[PDB]
Amino acid sequence: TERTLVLIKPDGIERQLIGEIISRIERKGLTIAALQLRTVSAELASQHYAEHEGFGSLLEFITSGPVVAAIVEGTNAIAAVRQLAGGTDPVQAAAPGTIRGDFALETQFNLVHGSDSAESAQREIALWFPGA
Amino acid sequence: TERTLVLIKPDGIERQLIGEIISRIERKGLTIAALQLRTVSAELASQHYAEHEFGSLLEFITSGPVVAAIVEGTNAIAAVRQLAGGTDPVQAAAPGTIRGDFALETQFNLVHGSDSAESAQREIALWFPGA
Amino acid sequence: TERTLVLIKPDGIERQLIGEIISRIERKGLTIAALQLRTVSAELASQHYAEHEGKPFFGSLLEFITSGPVVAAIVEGTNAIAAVRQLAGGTDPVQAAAPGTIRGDFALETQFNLVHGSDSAESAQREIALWFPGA
Amino acid sequence: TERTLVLIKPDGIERQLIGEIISRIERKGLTIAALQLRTVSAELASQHYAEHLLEFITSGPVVAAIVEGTNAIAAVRQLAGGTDPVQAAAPGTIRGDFALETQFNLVHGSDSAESAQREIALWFPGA
Amino acid sequence: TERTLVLIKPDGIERQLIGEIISRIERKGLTIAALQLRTVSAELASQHYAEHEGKPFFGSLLEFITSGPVVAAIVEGTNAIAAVRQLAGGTDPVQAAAPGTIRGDFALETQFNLVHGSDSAESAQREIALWFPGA
Amino acid sequence: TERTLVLIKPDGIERQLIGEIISRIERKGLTIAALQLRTVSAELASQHYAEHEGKPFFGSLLEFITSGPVVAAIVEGTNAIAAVRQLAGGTDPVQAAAPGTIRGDFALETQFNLVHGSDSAESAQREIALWFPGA
Repeated sequence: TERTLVLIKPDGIERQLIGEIISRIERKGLTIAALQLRTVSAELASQHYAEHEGFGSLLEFITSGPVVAAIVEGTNAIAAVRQLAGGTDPVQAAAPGTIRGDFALETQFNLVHGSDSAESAQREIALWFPGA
Repeated sequence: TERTLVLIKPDGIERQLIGEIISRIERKGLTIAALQLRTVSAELASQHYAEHEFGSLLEFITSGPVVAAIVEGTNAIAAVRQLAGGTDPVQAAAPGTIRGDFALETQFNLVHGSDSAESAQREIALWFPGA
Repeated sequence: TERTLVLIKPDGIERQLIGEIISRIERKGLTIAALQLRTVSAELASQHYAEHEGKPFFGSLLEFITSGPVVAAIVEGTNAIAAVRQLAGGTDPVQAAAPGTIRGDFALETQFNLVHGSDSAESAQREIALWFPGA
Repeated sequence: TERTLVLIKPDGIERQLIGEIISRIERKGLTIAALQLRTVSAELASQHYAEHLLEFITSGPVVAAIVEGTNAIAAVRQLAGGTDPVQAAAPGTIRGDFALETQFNLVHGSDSAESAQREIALWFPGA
Repeated sequence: TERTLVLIKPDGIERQLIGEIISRIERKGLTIAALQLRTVSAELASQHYAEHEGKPFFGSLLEFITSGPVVAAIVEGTNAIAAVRQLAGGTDPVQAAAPGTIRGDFALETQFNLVHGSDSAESAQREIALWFPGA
Repeated sequence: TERTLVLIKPDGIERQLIGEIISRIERKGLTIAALQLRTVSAELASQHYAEHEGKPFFGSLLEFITSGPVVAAIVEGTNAIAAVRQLAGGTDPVQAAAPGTIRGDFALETQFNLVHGSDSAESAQREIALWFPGA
């Protein structure tokens, strides 16, 4: 079954939105296959954002506090999670009714991430949940 | 007053979304003029999906109970379509709609609202003759 | 499997709480086995409320339930009868109904308390036979 | 910090949507800097409506608020949705979720920094 | 019609619960007759809390209510006073307040218990005259 | 600060209530200090439920907790232990749990009652040491 990696970033945790974000995923019909609150090392951090090198503040913010990582599974999971999350700019791009559209104001603090493609999902799941 | 037919499909019932879907209709300012849980016969299925003349739609609509409703209010036809969302829950339906919030694939997209005044008249006459 | 009768009274409909009430039943883990919006005749009203004929509030009960459409449902599941009574809350929405129940969250007066669920196995059998005679 | 004026119109109050609208503003991460239920005079109404109504805003009480936060002006417009609740407003907005027609579309937020300044001075002079 | 005073305390505001609390009141079927976000003066804090004069936590109550803005409201409707008390929950959010109440759902300690509703007809009349003189 | 162990049981996961449960904890004002979806070994189950060993329903508790994944969490905050027990509701979801609690709102039978919170300071310390031995 199709799987994607979801991260609730440190701002999502600080705003007490862990449950809200997971609920939205569940009500969409997707399942949580793996789930863990964790701290992010600079090492893990630079690997996650490797496709950004040419980027430096994403390493810093993702390490500023705990995140929640999840494997999300179900039909069309990758695109479904992107749809739920919304566009990168929470006010200019993200649609009302999305996580970013309902809950966020700025790109730098946009709460969540979902893998952007089958290839990204594969890489990110291997990085965050190696052995899954 | 303007009226439309709403169908909560078998997947909507199986996923315990009857209340959620009706609430969204009510909160939009529309009223429930008629409402019934029922089984769907083969002949009714083909009349409902006459424009789509297809085998999967007919097969699925008869696989379990559905909830049929007449929904009434200003701009009710277009309002129900807005609430339900586009046909593909992921590719077309907007976030904030029934399909966009709750569904993953077209074959299992939970709900139907009449697409036009002509369709509403036909579908209401079909599902609630005498209404 | 255990079944009970649920009625959404005319005030429940007028206040656009049909969905909210059905959602609470569904989230509790119960299933909707039958469901219909309908008008209540005096004959139906008098039978449904027969156990109250000797009570001073009997009259108003009959006309209120006939004042507008209601939604009737068969609700099914483990402990369905007690579970529905728990969800609905006590008769007086402020003095008896707990916070978190339908009456506790949405209502103010006994005469406008939104919903009814059968009060026992015996009442459930009776009320289901009355409202849904082929069920 | 950026601020904007929010009005919950008489239909918003009549439909018991005060809390729902405030919550949506709060969940977005914006703060309520000022808040007041009041009646609207014709002289006030006419000031509020000059660029663009006058009959409805005076038909019942409204709730006025100052809403503050990063990108507050555009964020409130996004939350509220387009003017026509069915033709323009997105699902997920206040108008898209709760309204049917333009004349009864529940809520208003300032449309620009200039409008916000003018409207706040009008509804909350001294703020 | 029956009227009561509701205060959303500074912690209610700081935790972005203004909308949540007002929604709970509205869905109960009550109406918001007056509503104002405001700062609280020392003289006002003492008057509001007059009946707590002999309690060891008297100062603390006053010091907290002045620490930030509050929302005051006049809430109106049938059984409004008791209904608001029901919605709000008991004073200790964990030991007393029922689940499904504002305090039960959202708060952990008495000193930060989010909201207040008048506790009687006499209290509502005094508190309304205090917070909204002319209402 | 006070910490407690929370378990979302296999029925809680199967019914897609992970988010709902975590949300109720967060809105109460409590923080999630640790969180993990995991499978439960027989050795773990017998240790977790050791106090029930003499009870008729002991076997059934053990079987069910190993029947599918669970979510384990450390929950932290003022009065966290009592607060979580309040949020969860009494053991029997219909006979004991209050409306407005996780069990009262979402469950029907004791055997499928969705969630667990440590019942005391002693139990919380033991349960945390068991489920999260580095915390």
